[PDB]
Amino acid sequence: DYIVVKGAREHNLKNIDVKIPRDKFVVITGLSGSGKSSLAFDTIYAEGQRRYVESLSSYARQFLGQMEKPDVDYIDGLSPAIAIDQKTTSRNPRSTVGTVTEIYDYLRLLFARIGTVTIGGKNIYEVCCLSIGEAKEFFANLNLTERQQLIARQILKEINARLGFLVDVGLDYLTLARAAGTLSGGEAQRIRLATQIGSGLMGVIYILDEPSIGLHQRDNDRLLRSLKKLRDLGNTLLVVEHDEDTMYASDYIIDLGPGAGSHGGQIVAEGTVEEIKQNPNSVTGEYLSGRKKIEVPKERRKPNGKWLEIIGARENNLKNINVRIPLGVFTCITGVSGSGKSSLINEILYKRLAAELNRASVKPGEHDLIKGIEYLDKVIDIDQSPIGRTPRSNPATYTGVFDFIREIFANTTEAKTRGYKAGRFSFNVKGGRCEACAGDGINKIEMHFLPDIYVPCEVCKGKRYNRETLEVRYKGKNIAEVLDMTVEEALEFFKNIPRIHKKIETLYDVGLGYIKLGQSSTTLSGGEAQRVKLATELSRKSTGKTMYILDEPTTGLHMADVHRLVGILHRLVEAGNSVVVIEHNLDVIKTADYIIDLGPEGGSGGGLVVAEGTPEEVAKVENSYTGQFLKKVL
Amino acid sequence: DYIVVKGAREHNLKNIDVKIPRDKFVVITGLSGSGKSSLAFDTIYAEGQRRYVESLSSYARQFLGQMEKPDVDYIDGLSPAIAIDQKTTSRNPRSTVGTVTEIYDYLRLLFARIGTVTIGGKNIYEVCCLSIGEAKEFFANLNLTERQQLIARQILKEINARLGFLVDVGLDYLTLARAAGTLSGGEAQRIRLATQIGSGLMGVIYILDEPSIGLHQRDNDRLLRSLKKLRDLGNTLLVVEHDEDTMYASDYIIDLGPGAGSHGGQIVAEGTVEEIKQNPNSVTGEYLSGRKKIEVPKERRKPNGKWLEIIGARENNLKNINVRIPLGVFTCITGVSGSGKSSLINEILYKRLAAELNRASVKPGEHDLIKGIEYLDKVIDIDQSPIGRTPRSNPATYTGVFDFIREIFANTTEAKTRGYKAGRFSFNVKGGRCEACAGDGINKIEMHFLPDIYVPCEVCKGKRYNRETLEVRYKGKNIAEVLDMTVEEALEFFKNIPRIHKKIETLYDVGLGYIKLGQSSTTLSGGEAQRVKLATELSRKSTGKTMYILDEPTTGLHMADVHRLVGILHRLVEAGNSVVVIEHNLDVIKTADYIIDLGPEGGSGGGLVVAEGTPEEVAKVENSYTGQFLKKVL
DNA sequence: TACTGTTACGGCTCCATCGATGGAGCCGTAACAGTA
DNA sequence: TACTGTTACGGCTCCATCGATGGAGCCGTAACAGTA
Ligand SMILES: Nc1ncnc2c1ncn2[C@@H]1O[C@H](COP(=O)(O)OP(=O)(O)NP(=O)(O)O)[C@@H](O)[C@H]1O
Ligand SMILES: Nc1ncnc2c1ncn2[C@@H]1O[C@H](COP(=O)(O)OP(=O)(O)NP(=O)(O)O)[C@@H](O)[C@H]1O
Ligand SMILES: Nc1ncnc2c1ncn2[C@@H]1O[C@H](COP(=O)(O)OP(=O)(O)NP(=O)(O)O)[C@@H](O)[C@H]1O
Ligand SMILES: Nc1ncnc2c1ncn2[C@@H]1O[C@H](COP(=O)(O)OP(=O)(O)NP(=O)(O)O)[C@@H](O)[C@H]1O
Ligand SMILES: [Zn+2]
Ligand SMILES: [Zn+2]
Repeated sequence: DYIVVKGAREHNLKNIDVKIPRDKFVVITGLSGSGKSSLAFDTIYAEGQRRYVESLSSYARQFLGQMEKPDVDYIDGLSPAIAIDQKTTSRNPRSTVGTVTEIYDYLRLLFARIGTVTIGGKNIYEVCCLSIGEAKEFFANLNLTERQQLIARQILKEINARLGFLVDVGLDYLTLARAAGTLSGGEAQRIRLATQIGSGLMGVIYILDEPSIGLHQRDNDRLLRSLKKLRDLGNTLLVVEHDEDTMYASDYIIDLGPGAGSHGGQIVAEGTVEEIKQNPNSVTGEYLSGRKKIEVPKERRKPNGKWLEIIGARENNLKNINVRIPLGVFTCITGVSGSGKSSLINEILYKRLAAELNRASVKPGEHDLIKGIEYLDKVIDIDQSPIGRTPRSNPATYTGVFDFIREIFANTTEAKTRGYKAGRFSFNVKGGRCEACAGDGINKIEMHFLPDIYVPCEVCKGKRYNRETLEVRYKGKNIAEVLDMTVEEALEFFKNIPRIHKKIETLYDVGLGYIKLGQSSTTLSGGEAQRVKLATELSRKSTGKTMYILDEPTTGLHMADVHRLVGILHRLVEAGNSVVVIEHNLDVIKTADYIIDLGPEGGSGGGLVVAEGTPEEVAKVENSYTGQFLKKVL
Repeated sequence: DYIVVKGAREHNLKNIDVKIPRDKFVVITGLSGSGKSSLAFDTIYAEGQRRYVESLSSYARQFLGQMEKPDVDYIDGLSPAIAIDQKTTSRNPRSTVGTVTEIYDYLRLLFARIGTVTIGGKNIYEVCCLSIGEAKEFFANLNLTERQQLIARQILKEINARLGFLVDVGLDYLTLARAAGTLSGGEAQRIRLATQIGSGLMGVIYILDEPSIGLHQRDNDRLLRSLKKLRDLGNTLLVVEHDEDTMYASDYIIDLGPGAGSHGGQIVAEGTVEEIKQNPNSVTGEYLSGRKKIEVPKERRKPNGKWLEIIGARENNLKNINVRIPLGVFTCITGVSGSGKSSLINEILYKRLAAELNRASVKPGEHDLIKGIEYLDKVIDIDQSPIGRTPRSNPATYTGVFDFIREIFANTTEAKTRGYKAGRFSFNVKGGRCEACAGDGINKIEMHFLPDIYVPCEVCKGKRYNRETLEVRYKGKNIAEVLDMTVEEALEFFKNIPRIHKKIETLYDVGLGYIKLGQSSTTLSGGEAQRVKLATELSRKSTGKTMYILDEPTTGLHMADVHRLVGILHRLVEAGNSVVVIEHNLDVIKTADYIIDLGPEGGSGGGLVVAEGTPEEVAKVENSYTGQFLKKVL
């Protein structure tokens, strides 16, 4: 009936007790860095996997891999659990849709056990090179004999369920032979969801960590309907989401908070959506109830006569459209997943602007020409791919600050007298780091089947530096203490140095005032990593006439975080710059002064400019789903 | 709280609903063939394993191996389960004790992670070639540094728990370098128990199928104390046992019945031991309450002046003892497990009697000479090893009956006119079997990861024979119907043929009147297989002066079955023969007219004749545990 | 003279046991070029 | 002349992905020898 958890202190959870109902729709909400992922995936899923693995033999444990033991005391009512990780997975080019979704293995088994080899007048190759919808239709009309049906009932059932889920989510325009490495974000997310939650089971806990990455509102609604259908089978659903639709379509909501990092990790509000709204201490309830919201501008800026014309854009699935992008205003490029907006913007506009301004060597997409490039001076872009996590990377090194800090540290009098350079003051370069731990600071000993044990180094005491490097101090603080201070302390510490102060203020402006400069990248959260990347790309100097291109910056960001980002972008636009954002979040779109809509479908059915104009104008077009969704908001 | 199971119809269960309490000691009792193993290991363990496996990936499922789906509807309250199979496992000579118990892997990990390689002034080899007790003492006195203790805490804990369990069960005389293929039955059983139930867990269901194979009463009591200690950790224990001690030391007993085979598969009585005793419908309660029991003879037969003297027996661990075996009476060779009774009897007495009577070519053990061999004519022996299970074997072929049946079938007029032989009338010989199914009758299609599906053959319709072979009938019945009749029908069908009637009556005398002549060996139960082997060895002709040697014939036999066997043996002895039985069951021992006791311990501490004489005389020796246990019974 | 032990010999079935490689991202370093 | 774009290049880290063999037992068949 319940999955009651008591005494949870993993990561930053402050010894909280949470009771999760079974066989229901439960949503974990909170700010970026609250501790939702550490609460679900790092505690409940870890405990379930460890308990199910300890009962197996040593050989099976070695061949599977046990995860770390959660720092939780009481966990009861658990069950076999299937979890989908928040982090995106990169697929090698050899992988295909059928191989990833495992439909290819079922097809091979069916053809080996039933092939006389053709099944229903079709060999393996012609059904492998087939669209999902027509493959489902062909498999639902099979007329094999009774003996074959008895032999291969389970294979047929699994294939039918998987193809039904893939059709339900809205992915019937793809082919089983399509490479997985050439798909959009939303399509790849749907494929990943279909891989695990495709063939549903009974009495199994399902854990989903933000399953709506790069999905439109229509795709999100379809996925929600599929999830409700799956839950009706008698399963438990635990979803960590920042979306309003998922919060509204749920039976129970557990809200963490009240902040992020060291200031969060507790439970603030619990109950249904209304109880969340009526609780003052809940930030999510405050945003849902409308007490705090992203302000829609009554007056929208008009273009100043300067336009960016894209003529003959036919890259990927684009059907030779002409799109005009106004300059000097905030423009949002919206559309259903797979409609062809990223393949337009990031593959033509940015790849041409960089080539013509930053002297890059990137070949753009298939297009005729772009008019109006002379009106800009530089282009700054944020890709849709996530950041790479390494233990040798921290936000200080990520946002180009470590170079300046090492330079100033090497510029001190003691460093000059000792004949040192900036290389010594880094833990990734031989000479200044503690060679016993190779600059790691902590040591991770890995066993064969038992969980790993982390033992800190005793030579450096976790400071990653030897005595010689730590003997030189700048303004009374060494480099270890410089790396150990939060972003607010660095801002208060580098006031008189504009070069470092600019980047530190950029980091602080996105809401990372609690993040230590030396916190490991692997330990960073998804939202914190996204904000770190945003600060990295937004800390660069702007000339007043520049293009800002953002590809889904809402990934892993709460309502407060996207409100902060919207304010930053609006100030940047008011400074004189022009911003183009590929967005799926309605809050960001409703504040845009111009919208370019693509559709009306995804895949081969899209690539046409359905709507173009201000949000009020777009809301009057019933053909586009974006207009239908914007009509309710306005 | 409960593991409630409803709608169970696997094998021969007749749609019964059973509620099993959690965190308790539960014993499943019943006759041989009732359905206890099919109720626990084939249903509850199968469901638990399948549910825990379905949540893993396809690769993990392929690398692990999913078992068959039980034919059960409702199962709730399950948990990760560890089960020990009833069937004994044969180990290759390369295996050792440490390798089997996995202590060798933990030792290697500890020496690789802590070795400077010597730990505590000892290398790997000197601790590998060490006794269990002294190894435990050495590991409990380790004085490694704090950092090493923090690094290797889990390895030390696991090693200490495993060695503690091995010492508790009573294996302190063994060495980690001892080959697993040269151990006794009880020692191998205890090693198998230590492999899985050694390092206990929390909240895990433990399923044990007859864990007291070849164990004395003292060893059984020690194992029971260990099991109670394990259950006190907060686990559930489900043991399928025929022992009285296990039934008495339990919290709940679920009794199946009321018979065996098609006549059983239901639930007769439930509750504690007293409630079982007070239920008339329960056979186990009737035997426990003393209403039905194995009768102890008031007068015991005395030796007739003919004795079998073994002089200088020093095989294995025997310390050069001289043992006198009376002839013409029932003799039981008893002692603690590992004391050296099998290595005496089956390695000297039988191996010399066969060589001197049946003209065998087996080299006996290390002994000086045996006097009195001229007093016997032949020797019949039953080994302690279990039978081999193959789908090409059935009880009719096992107990030498199929040869006679094929001979008489080939002797018919139609077979003579058609020019056939006895080879055609067998499903393991080309020519008479259905070549489509190769005589298997049923077809088992095996997948990669999905459970196998059994589809019967359509050419032969499961009769394993073609039309030509089935066209010839003897006494109105073909060979398929001859194989399809039970043992009672065969007894009523072969009344006028003494050769077949003798073997059929021998099969029926052990309680196998419901077993079809063509039932597969792999589908046979452990007790049914043991009784089949007993009938095979007891169906041979006796000359009136012959030696019968039995090595633990109680394996898998209920109280009623051992009562039937005791009656058979007593009638055989009264016929003029002499029977020597190596026994651990007190019911068989209390009826013996002479007992030879070995001990007083196992391994290197045993091999001495502690007691020798009638049970009343043996009960007066306090040095022997057998006497102490016999004192209470008498 | 036939029944009952042994042996060999061919064919069938069951059961125990023993992570590396390629692709991608990031950090530090160097060099080259455009612009205020 | 210094600040800010680009490129390359070496070293480090993370993540996705693709059952066979030997030993033992059993069945059918043949041959050989001892005994009632
Ligand atoms: N290399 C490629 N070759 C062929 N088709 C491709 C390729 N890359 C992407 N596509 C297809 O082009 C269509 C548009 O994808 P793309 O424009 O990259 O993403 P998008 O529409 O912005 N979706 P999303 O990022 O989720 O909002 C989809 O149907 C993709 O499957
Ligand atoms: N090893 C660690 N020790 C202490 N704090 C940590 C550690 N790893 C992560 N954190 C912090 O713990 C907080 C919660 O982490 P996590 O649970 O991953 O975030 P989250 O709330 O799910 N955010 P998001 O995924 O963006 O919605 C973040 O502020 C992390 O920086
Ligand atoms: N090949 C062998 N070499 C050395 N020791 C052996 C060998 N086989 C058995 N032993 C040991 O001899 C002792 C007696 O074993 P054995 O007499 O065969 O069994 P047992 O006493 O009848 N036990 P059980 O069958 O369980 O009642 C035990 O300590 C065995 O480990
Ligand atoms: N496939 C089958 N179909 C029908 N009956 C079967 C099948 N397999 C086994 N049986 C019979 O089902 C009965 C119960 O089997 P099983 O559960 O293995 O016995 P058990 O009661 O545990 N006996 P034992 O292990 O000796 O104590 C026996 O009479 C078997 O012969
Ligand atoms: Zn160090
Ligand atoms: Zn057939």
